[PDB]
Amino acid sequence: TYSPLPDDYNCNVELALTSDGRTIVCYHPSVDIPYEHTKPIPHLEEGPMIEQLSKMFFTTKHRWYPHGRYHRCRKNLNPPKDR
Amino acid sequence: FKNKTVLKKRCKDCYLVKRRGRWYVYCKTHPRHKQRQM
Amino acid sequence: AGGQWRLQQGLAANPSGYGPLTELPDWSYADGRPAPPMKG
Amino acid sequence: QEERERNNQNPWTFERIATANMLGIRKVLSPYDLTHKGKYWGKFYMPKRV
Amino acid sequence: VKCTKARYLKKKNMRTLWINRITAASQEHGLKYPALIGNLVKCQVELNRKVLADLAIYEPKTFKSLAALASRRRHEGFAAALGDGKEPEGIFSRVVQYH
Amino acid sequence: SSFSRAPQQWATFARIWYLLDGKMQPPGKLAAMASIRLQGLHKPVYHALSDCGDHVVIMNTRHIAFSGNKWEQKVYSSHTGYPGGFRQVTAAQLHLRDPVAIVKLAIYGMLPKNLHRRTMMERLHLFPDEYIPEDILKNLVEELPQPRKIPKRLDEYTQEEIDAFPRLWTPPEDYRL
Amino acid sequence: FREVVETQEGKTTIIEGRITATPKESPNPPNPSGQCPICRWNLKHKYNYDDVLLLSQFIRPHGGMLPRKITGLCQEEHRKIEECVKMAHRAGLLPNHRPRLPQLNRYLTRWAPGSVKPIYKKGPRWNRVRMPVGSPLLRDNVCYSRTPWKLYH
Amino acid sequence: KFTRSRIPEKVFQASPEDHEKYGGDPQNPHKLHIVTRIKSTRRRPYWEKDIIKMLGLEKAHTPQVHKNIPSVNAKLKVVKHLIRIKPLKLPQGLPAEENMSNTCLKSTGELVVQWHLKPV
Amino acid sequence: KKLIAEGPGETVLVAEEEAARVALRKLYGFTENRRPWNY
Amino acid sequence: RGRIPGRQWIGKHRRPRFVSLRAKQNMIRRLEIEAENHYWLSM
Amino acid sequence: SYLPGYVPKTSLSSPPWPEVVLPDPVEETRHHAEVVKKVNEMIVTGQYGRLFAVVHFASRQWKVTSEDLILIGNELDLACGERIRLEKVLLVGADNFTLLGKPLLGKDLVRVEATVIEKTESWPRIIMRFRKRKNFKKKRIVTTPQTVLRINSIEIAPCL
Ligand SMILES: [Mg+2]
Ligand SMILES: [Mg+2]
Ligand SMILES: [Zn+2]
Ligand SMILES: [Zn+2]
Repeated sequence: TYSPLPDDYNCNVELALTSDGRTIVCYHPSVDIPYEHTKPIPHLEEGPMIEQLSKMFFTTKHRWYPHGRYHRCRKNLNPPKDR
Repeated sequence: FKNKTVLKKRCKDCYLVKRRGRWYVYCKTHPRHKQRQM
Repeated sequence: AGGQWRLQQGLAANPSGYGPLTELPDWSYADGRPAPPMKG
Repeated sequence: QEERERNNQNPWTFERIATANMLGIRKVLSPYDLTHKGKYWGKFYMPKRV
Repeated sequence: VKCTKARYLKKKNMRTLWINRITAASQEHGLKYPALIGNLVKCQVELNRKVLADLAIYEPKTFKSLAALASRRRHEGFAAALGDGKEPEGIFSRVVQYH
Repeated sequence: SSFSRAPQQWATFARIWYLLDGKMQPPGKLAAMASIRLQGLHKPVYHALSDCGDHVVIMNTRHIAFSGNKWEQKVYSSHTGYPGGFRQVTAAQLHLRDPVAIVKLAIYGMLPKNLHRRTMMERLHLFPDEYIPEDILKNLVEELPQPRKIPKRLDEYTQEEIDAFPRLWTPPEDYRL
Repeated sequence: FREVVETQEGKTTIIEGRITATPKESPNPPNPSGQCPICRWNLKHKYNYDDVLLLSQFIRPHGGMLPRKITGLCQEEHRKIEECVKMAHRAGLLPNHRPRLPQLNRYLTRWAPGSVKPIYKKGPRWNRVRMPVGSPLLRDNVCYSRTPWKLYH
Repeated sequence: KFTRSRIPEKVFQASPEDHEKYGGDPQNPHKLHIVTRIKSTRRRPYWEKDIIKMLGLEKAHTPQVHKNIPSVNAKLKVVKHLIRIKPLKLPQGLPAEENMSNTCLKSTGELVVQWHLKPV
Repeated sequence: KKLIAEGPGETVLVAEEEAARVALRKLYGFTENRRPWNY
Repeated sequence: RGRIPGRQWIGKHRRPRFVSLRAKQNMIRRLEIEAENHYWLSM
Repeated sequence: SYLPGYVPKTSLSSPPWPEVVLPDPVEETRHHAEVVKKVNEMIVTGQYGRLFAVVHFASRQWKVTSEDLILIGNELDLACGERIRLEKVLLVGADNFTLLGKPLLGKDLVRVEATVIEKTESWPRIIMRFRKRKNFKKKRIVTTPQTVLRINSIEIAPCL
């Protein structure tokens, strides 16, 4: 009955060794979210605009100001995509 | 009144106590015997 | 980490020193032939 | 003093480390320190020291 | 010149960064990093901080097994702290002898 | 996984809203756990370049307590800029004027001194009382536990615990008390 | 114990003392051959201010601490628990014991708040004015964690 | 002033307490000292750094063998505080000519003649 | 009262259609954790 | 406030450095193995 | 009635962490073997999907899977297009289980095959060693050899 961690949020975990004791194996099927643990489904100018979207996105006003042409040209237009 | 690091009871009426963060010495019969800790 | 524990059993404090972690061959041919020894 | 140095639980004293020099401590030390072992530092005297 | 010695900074920065990652995933499961790797090397698994961190990224179910494996070794070690010998050794604390 | 590219990337680097009750907790320990959650160190995918920080909400910042006489000993000093503008205020006086203050400048030291500091600071939220607007109260995720246990008072200790606890000594009857 | 009352009659007054219920300890001392209670129950290094169950037994209803001669405690222990009750008194754990009549939370405070002065300037690391916590008396308590108690922050 | 420190020979006389601790029996004493360097050669006198070079321990964490005889003892005595010393002991007899290549060292100072590289 | 798929999303609609996509992959057996092509 | 006269590590007055249990634990390990050494190069 | 070492309930009476007890070893041995054999027949029946693997090679670890590229900062003396079987693996894991070693897995358990595809000279890494106000400066450009491997496929054996 003893368990090392609560097996109720991520996966039902159990460890196991071969009888010789040279390799360790694990069995961790993911938990099933019960139905009880769910819910039913159902202009302006620079000053006012930069602060209201900052209050909307929860960030500062600095990054929203426009940068110079020096940085706009240095931005890469064909960046490499992974996968 | 006078401050002094080490304290000494001059007479028997002198009594030393701890009050508001420092050692004081009071004497009702000889008020000049009062001595603060420094 | 664990260097004091490894030398307690007699193993190398650094596992890269000696033991099966390094002394075994690190690659072999797909047909099962033995690869030549490494320079190290 | 003589019973404290006899009954001290610390197995390490100035006598052992200085005479044997297990870390090259004779550089920082003096030759007079070999007889002025731990208690002394110039003119001072540390009776608490052992 | 700054490019040369920045490699050792790249090593130290990325190394310490992996410590923060594994320290983070351990705290999510209820452990700390110093006790974690101590159980790993005690249980004879030589997984460096790259894969140990990267394993927590993509399979937290696996890292949970590593944490569960690590936490069990702690209780085995504390059981050994009570009685060093004169007892059956821990099942996972058992070691492999090479020769 | 079997998740699409953009939705999976969105859920990974998404933000979450923590909640904390400051009743009988020290400002340091709640600041220690908060600061690491503000950069996103708790995320295994942490990287300082990627602003993967998460929001934090504190409650009952008025009902905080220090360990020691730091209500009196500790001093919070600042300088306006003018001559004589250097002033000092005890933690008690600073608490009477602003109960939100003690934590916000306490976390301010914990997190690093970068330009991401002020972004993470405003992301954090504070309230002296346990009354919250429905907007910021609805967008919650999880309430992490408190660092220290709160000791129980004599009126709180039930009788069966006192009976289980054994009396230790015999008082002589000849005593006024 | 005994309760004394001074009664009010017209042109007269009476003073009288009556005996009350005398509590006692359990009939099974775990550790005999103990002169003090901490030795009789093995609470020499395993107590604090928070476990107020025994602290309430060594105080008066107004909040006054009992004497050593009648309680029968050691000198080192008598000064220890009188400190611990003072930690509990300032922490507010015993609100029913407000002494006699006609703002902020607080805990782990050695000295009194009113007498203690602020530190307008803290020195460098080698002369830092670190604040106190607890006391040097309860340092002898067993520490379950490996690191020791940090009495001065 | 600082000079070469002569050590009393009485210090290097094992008592019965030391014998039971390290398990080194006085009779049948070992022959060879496994030597390894830990402390840096720098910030040491000229006589301390060249001796360890004369011993051939400029490299740290490099086990190197010396004799257990009074002549070489004087050498690594004056620079004893720069190195570790561990005795040589083996169950499998001296290394035979056929097993010259398949040798292997251990952290316990052992030198196994045979090394087949897999567990029991 | 038994689950098949779970899907994140920006809104409830995006999460709903994403969860519908998640089920379609495993129903047809095109999960990202499926057997790669042998050779 | 809190300055010191001249250089931090020399002279009549310098910064008073103090010890930590880490450095204590480090150096006792170096001389106790040297006591293990002292036993072995004897006999 | 009370043990001599017994103490009443306080904060420091017992440690802060909760007391625990490990299971008995005999049923654990039957639990160790039972959970292994159901995983053994699981892989024989083929319930698993992908299988990733960790590898010790060239003095450093990598997390790898099938159909994935990998680079090494040296030459192995292998002709392009040749296959190789890697010996060392720290662990391999599927969607619902993991196979960890002590430290590595057995030879017969796994068969990790990888093909060599490509070999570059590394891009020119420049180094400059400089010291101030003493006219000490120098240049050097290195092009270290690199080789690109790819793990074609990984499989596991029923032996366990
Ligand atoms: Mg490093
Ligand atoms: Mg200066
Ligand atoms: Zn007077
Ligand atoms: Zn006692």
